[PDB]
Amino acid sequence: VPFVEDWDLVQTLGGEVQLAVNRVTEEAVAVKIVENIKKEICINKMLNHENVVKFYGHRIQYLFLEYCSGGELFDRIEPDIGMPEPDAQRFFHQLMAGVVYLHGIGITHRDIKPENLLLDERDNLKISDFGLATVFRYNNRERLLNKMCGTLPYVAPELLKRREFHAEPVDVWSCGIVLTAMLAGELPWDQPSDSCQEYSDWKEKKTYLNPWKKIDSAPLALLHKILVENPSARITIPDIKKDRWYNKPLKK
Ligand SMILES: COc1cc2c(cc1OCCCN1CCOCC1)Cc1c(-c3ccc(C#N)cc3)n[nH]c1-2
Repeated sequence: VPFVEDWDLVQTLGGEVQLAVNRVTEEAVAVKIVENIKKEICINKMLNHENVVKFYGHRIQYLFLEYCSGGELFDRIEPDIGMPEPDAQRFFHQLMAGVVYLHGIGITHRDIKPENLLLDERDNLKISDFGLATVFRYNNRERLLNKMCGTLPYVAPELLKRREFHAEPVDVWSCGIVLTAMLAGELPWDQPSDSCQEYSDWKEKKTYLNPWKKIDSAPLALLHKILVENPSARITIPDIKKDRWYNKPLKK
Protein backbone atom coordinates (compact mmCIF):
# COMPACT_ATOMS: atom_id res chain seq x y z
CA VAL A 1 0.00 0.00 0.00
CA PRO A 2 1.64 3.36 -1.01
CA PHE A 3 2.44 6.24 1.45
CA VAL A 4 1.96 3.98 4.60
CA GLU A 5 5.65 4.84 5.44
CA ASP A 6 4.94 8.65 5.53
CA TRP A 7 4.51 10.23 8.99
CA ASP A 8 3.46 13.83 9.72
CA LEU A 9 4.89 15.54 12.83
CA VAL A 10 1.87 17.44 14.23
CA GLN A 11 3.06 18.66 17.76
CA THR A 12 5.84 18.58 20.41
CA LEU A 13 5.13 16.26 23.37
CA GLY A 14 8.25 17.29 25.37
CA GLY A 15 16.48 16.42 22.19
CA GLU A 16 12.68 16.47 21.69
CA VAL A 17 9.62 14.15 21.55
CA GLN A 18 7.08 14.73 18.75
CA LEU A 19 3.62 13.32 18.03
CA ALA A 20 3.71 11.73 14.53
CA VAL A 21 0.56 10.70 12.64
CA ASN A 22 0.54 8.20 9.73
CA ARG A 23 -0.53 9.87 6.43
CA VAL A 24 -2.67 6.83 5.40
CA THR A 25 -3.82 5.07 8.61
CA GLU A 26 -3.85 8.15 10.96
CA GLU A 27 -2.08 5.92 13.57
CA ALA A 28 -0.29 8.03 16.20
CA VAL A 29 3.30 7.39 17.42
CA ALA A 30 5.75 9.33 19.63
CA VAL A 31 9.09 10.12 17.91
CA LYS A 32 12.17 10.72 20.10
CA ILE A 33 14.78 12.87 18.29
CA VAL A 34 18.36 12.55 19.66
CA GLU A 35 27.07 5.25 23.48
CA ASN A 36 23.90 6.02 25.56
CA ILE A 37 21.57 6.05 22.49
CA LYS A 38 22.83 2.57 21.36
CA LYS A 39 22.08 1.08 24.84
CA GLU A 40 18.60 2.77 24.96
CA ILE A 41 17.63 1.17 21.59
CA CYS A 42 19.10 -2.22 22.72
CA ILE A 43 17.18 -2.12 26.05
CA ASN A 44 13.98 -0.96 24.20
CA LYS A 45 14.20 -3.95 21.73
CA MET A 46 14.03 -6.40 24.73
CA LEU A 47 10.76 -4.84 26.11
CA ASN A 48 7.27 -6.30 25.63
CA HIS A 49 4.76 -5.65 28.43
CA GLU A 50 1.34 -3.99 28.88
CA ASN A 51 2.78 -1.45 31.47
CA VAL A 52 5.90 -0.54 29.42
CA VAL A 53 5.89 1.94 26.47
CA LYS A 54 6.10 0.03 23.12
CA PHE A 55 9.16 0.36 20.88
CA TYR A 56 8.43 0.12 17.13
CA GLY A 57 11.94 0.79 15.74
CA HIS A 58 14.75 3.29 15.10
CA ARG A 59 16.21 5.07 12.01
CA ILE A 60 20.37 12.22 14.31
CA GLN A 61 18.55 9.20 15.84
CA TYR A 62 14.75 8.84 15.49
CA LEU A 63 13.29 6.41 18.07
CA PHE A 64 9.69 5.38 17.25
CA LEU A 65 7.67 4.69 20.41
CA GLU A 66 4.07 4.36 21.69
CA TYR A 67 1.83 7.42 21.78
CA CYS A 68 0.00 7.54 25.12
CA SER A 69 -3.04 9.89 24.66
CA GLY A 70 -3.64 10.18 28.47
CA GLY A 71 -0.31 12.00 28.81
CA GLU A 72 1.91 11.99 31.90
CA LEU A 73 0.92 10.76 35.38
CA PHE A 74 2.59 14.05 36.51
CA ASP A 75 -0.44 16.02 35.15
CA ARG A 76 -2.97 13.82 37.08
CA ILE A 77 -1.39 14.88 40.41
CA GLU A 78 -3.05 18.03 41.85
CA PRO A 79 -0.39 20.17 43.65
CA ASP A 80 -0.56 19.74 47.50
CA ILE A 81 -3.70 17.51 47.01
CA GLY A 82 -2.71 14.41 44.98
CA MET A 83 -5.54 12.37 43.48
CA PRO A 84 -8.37 10.04 44.73
CA GLU A 85 -6.86 7.11 46.66
CA PRO A 86 -8.56 4.47 44.37
CA ASP A 87 -6.87 6.06 41.27
CA ALA A 88 -3.49 6.11 43.04
CA GLN A 89 -3.91 2.42 44.05
CA ARG A 90 -4.78 1.31 40.47
CA PHE A 91 -1.80 3.33 39.05
CA PHE A 92 0.46 1.87 41.79
CA HIS A 93 -0.71 -1.74 40.90
CA GLN A 94 0.11 -1.02 37.22
CA LEU A 95 3.48 0.51 38.17
CA MET A 96 4.37 -2.65 40.21
CA ALA A 97 3.38 -4.92 37.26
CA GLY A 98 5.75 -2.90 35.01
CA VAL A 99 8.64 -2.88 37.54
CA VAL A 100 8.21 -6.73 38.26
CA TYR A 101 8.44 -7.27 34.49
CA LEU A 102 11.63 -5.15 34.04
CA HIS A 103 13.33 -6.64 37.15
CA GLY A 104 12.36 -10.14 35.90
CA ILE A 105 14.25 -9.58 32.62
CA GLY A 106 17.17 -8.03 34.60
CA ILE A 107 16.53 -4.37 33.69
CA THR A 108 16.49 -1.45 36.17
CA HIS A 109 14.82 1.82 34.98
CA ARG A 110 16.80 4.05 37.46
CA ASP A 111 14.62 7.18 36.90
CA ILE A 112 11.09 6.28 37.97
CA LYS A 113 9.04 9.50 38.41
CA PRO A 114 5.55 10.80 37.37
CA GLU A 115 7.05 12.59 34.26
CA ASN A 116 8.20 9.13 33.00
CA LEU A 117 4.90 7.37 33.72
CA LEU A 118 2.50 7.66 30.75
CA LEU A 119 -1.20 6.89 30.38
CA ASP A 120 -2.77 5.24 27.30
CA GLU A 121 -6.39 5.90 26.05
CA ARG A 122 -7.84 3.68 28.88
CA ASP A 123 -5.56 5.40 31.52
CA ASN A 124 -3.27 2.32 31.70
CA LEU A 125 0.08 3.28 33.18
CA LYS A 126 3.13 2.69 30.93
CA ILE A 127 6.76 3.04 32.09
CA SER A 128 8.71 5.25 29.64
CA ASP A 129 12.27 6.45 28.76
CA PHE A 130 15.00 3.82 29.08
CA GLY A 131 17.79 6.35 28.48
CA LEU A 132 19.08 5.86 32.07
CA ALA A 133 18.16 2.14 32.25
CA THR A 134 20.80 -0.61 32.62
CA VAL A 135 21.10 -4.41 32.80
CA PHE A 136 21.66 -5.47 36.43
CA ARG A 137 21.28 -9.26 35.91
CA TYR A 138 22.91 -11.27 33.14
CA ASN A 139 23.38 -15.06 32.89
CA ASN A 140 21.49 -15.17 36.26
CA ARG A 141 24.38 -13.22 37.83
CA GLU A 142 23.61 -9.96 39.62
CA ARG A 143 25.76 -6.91 38.99
CA LEU A 144 25.92 -4.31 41.81
CA LEU A 145 25.59 -0.72 40.57
CA ASN A 146 27.86 2.27 41.38
CA LYS A 147 26.80 5.01 38.89
CA MET A 148 24.81 8.11 40.08
CA CYS A 149 21.54 8.05 38.07
CA GLY A 150 18.05 9.40 38.65
CA THR A 151 16.37 12.54 40.06
CA LEU A 152 17.33 13.61 43.62
CA PRO A 153 13.80 13.73 45.26
CA TYR A 154 13.19 10.13 43.92
CA VAL A 155 16.64 8.57 44.57
CA ALA A 156 17.15 6.06 47.35
CA PRO A 157 19.55 7.12 50.21
CA GLU A 158 22.10 4.30 49.46
CA LEU A 159 22.92 5.92 46.05
CA LEU A 160 24.25 8.99 47.95
CA LYS A 161 25.91 7.06 50.86
CA ARG A 162 27.36 3.84 49.36
CA ARG A 163 29.94 3.09 46.69
CA GLU A 164 27.92 0.02 45.49
CA PHE A 165 24.26 -0.94 45.82
CA HIS A 166 21.58 -3.38 44.65
CA ALA A 167 19.52 -2.16 41.65
CA GLU A 168 16.03 -3.44 42.68
CA PRO A 169 15.60 -1.66 46.10
CA VAL A 170 16.49 1.65 44.30
CA ASP A 171 13.51 1.28 41.89
CA VAL A 172 11.25 0.18 44.83
CA TRP A 173 12.17 3.44 46.72
CA SER A 174 11.40 5.67 43.67
CA CYS A 175 7.98 3.87 43.44
CA GLY A 176 7.27 4.78 47.13
CA ILE A 177 8.09 8.45 46.36
CA VAL A 178 5.73 8.28 43.29
CA LEU A 179 3.07 6.82 45.67
CA THR A 180 3.70 9.70 48.15
CA ALA A 181 3.28 12.27 45.30
CA MET A 182 0.00 10.64 44.13
CA LEU A 183 -1.54 10.68 47.64
CA ALA A 184 -0.31 14.11 48.89
CA GLY A 185 0.52 16.09 45.75
CA GLU A 186 3.99 16.91 47.12
CA LEU A 187 7.46 15.41 47.37
CA PRO A 188 8.63 14.72 50.96
CA TRP A 189 12.26 16.05 50.59
CA ASP A 190 14.75 17.57 48.11
CA GLN A 191 16.94 14.47 48.69
CA PRO A 192 17.16 11.59 51.26
CA SER A 193 20.07 12.88 53.39
CA ASP A 194 20.50 13.39 57.19
CA SER A 195 21.22 17.12 56.44
CA CYS A 196 17.63 17.30 54.98
CA GLN A 197 15.27 18.21 57.92
CA GLU A 198 12.21 16.66 56.16
CA TYR A 199 14.13 13.39 55.68
CA SER A 200 15.31 13.41 59.34
CA ASP A 201 11.68 14.07 60.52
CA TRP A 202 10.49 10.96 58.61
CA LYS A 203 13.21 8.70 60.15
CA GLU A 204 12.02 10.15 63.56
CA LYS A 205 8.41 9.05 62.55
CA LYS A 206 6.94 12.61 62.71
CA THR A 207 3.95 11.59 60.51
CA TYR A 208 1.79 14.47 61.95
CA LEU A 209 3.74 16.72 59.50
CA ASN A 210 3.22 17.13 55.72
CA PRO A 211 3.09 15.22 53.37
CA TRP A 212 2.31 12.26 55.74
CA LYS A 213 -0.57 14.03 57.60
CA LYS A 214 -2.59 13.99 54.31
CA ILE A 215 -2.15 10.20 53.83
CA ASP A 216 -4.50 7.57 55.28
CA SER A 217 -2.96 5.12 57.81
CA ALA A 218 -3.29 2.02 55.48
CA PRO A 219 -1.19 3.47 52.50
CA LEU A 220 1.07 5.26 55.07
CA ALA A 221 1.90 1.80 56.65
CA LEU A 222 2.98 0.67 53.16
CA LEU A 223 5.15 3.83 52.76
CA HIS A 224 6.72 3.08 56.23
CA LYS A 225 7.90 -0.26 54.70
CA ILE A 226 9.06 1.21 51.32
CA LEU A 227 10.85 4.35 52.55
CA VAL A 228 13.23 2.34 54.82
CA GLU A 229 16.81 3.76 54.74
CA ASN A 230 18.58 0.36 54.83
CA PRO A 231 17.92 -1.20 51.34
CA SER A 232 18.49 -4.71 52.80
CA ALA A 233 15.57 -4.13 55.27
CA ARG A 234 13.36 -2.35 52.63
CA ILE A 235 10.22 -4.24 51.52
CA THR A 236 10.57 -6.19 48.23
CA ILE A 237 7.92 -6.21 45.49
CA PRO A 238 6.64 -9.79 46.33
CA ASP A 239 5.96 -8.44 49.88
CA ILE A 240 4.40 -5.15 48.57
CA LYS A 241 1.82 -7.45 46.78
CA LYS A 242 0.95 -8.88 50.24
CA ASP A 243 0.55 -5.40 51.88
CA ARG A 244 -2.91 -4.69 53.39
CA TRP A 245 -3.59 -1.39 51.51
CA TYR A 246 -2.21 -2.87 48.22
CA ASN A 247 -4.98 -5.51 48.49
CA LYS A 248 -7.66 -3.14 49.94
CA PRO A 249 -10.82 -2.93 47.74
CA LEU A 250 -11.33 0.75 46.87
CA LYS A 251 -13.96 2.69 44.90
CA LYS A 252 -14.74 6.41 44.34
C1 LIG B 1 -1.27 13.44 25.39
O1 LIG B 1 -0.21 14.28 25.85
C2 LIG B 1 1.08 13.76 25.92
C3 LIG B 1 1.48 12.52 25.33
C4 LIG B 1 2.80 12.14 25.46
C5 LIG B 1 3.76 12.93 26.15
C6 LIG B 1 3.40 14.12 26.74
C7 LIG B 1 2.04 14.54 26.62
O2 LIG B 1 1.62 15.71 27.22
C8 LIG B 1 2.27 16.94 26.87
C9 LIG B 1 2.28 17.78 28.17
C10 LIG B 1 1.10 18.78 28.21
N1 LIG B 1 0.87 19.33 29.64
C11 LIG B 1 -0.44 20.15 29.69
C12 LIG B 1 -0.67 20.69 31.12
O3 LIG B 1 0.53 21.05 31.80
C13 LIG B 1 1.65 21.36 31.00
C14 LIG B 1 2.10 20.17 30.12
C15 LIG B 1 5.15 12.32 26.07
C16 LIG B 1 4.88 11.05 25.34
C17 LIG B 1 5.45 9.83 24.90
C18 LIG B 1 6.83 9.31 25.03
C19 LIG B 1 7.17 8.02 24.58
C20 LIG B 1 8.49 7.55 24.73
C21 LIG B 1 9.46 8.40 25.31
C22 LIG B 1 10.80 7.96 25.46
N2 LIG B 1 11.89 7.63 25.58
C23 LIG B 1 9.14 9.68 25.75
C24 LIG B 1 7.83 10.14 25.61
N3 LIG B 1 4.43 9.09 24.29
N4 LIG B 1 3.30 9.82 24.36
C25 LIG B 1 3.50 10.99 24.99
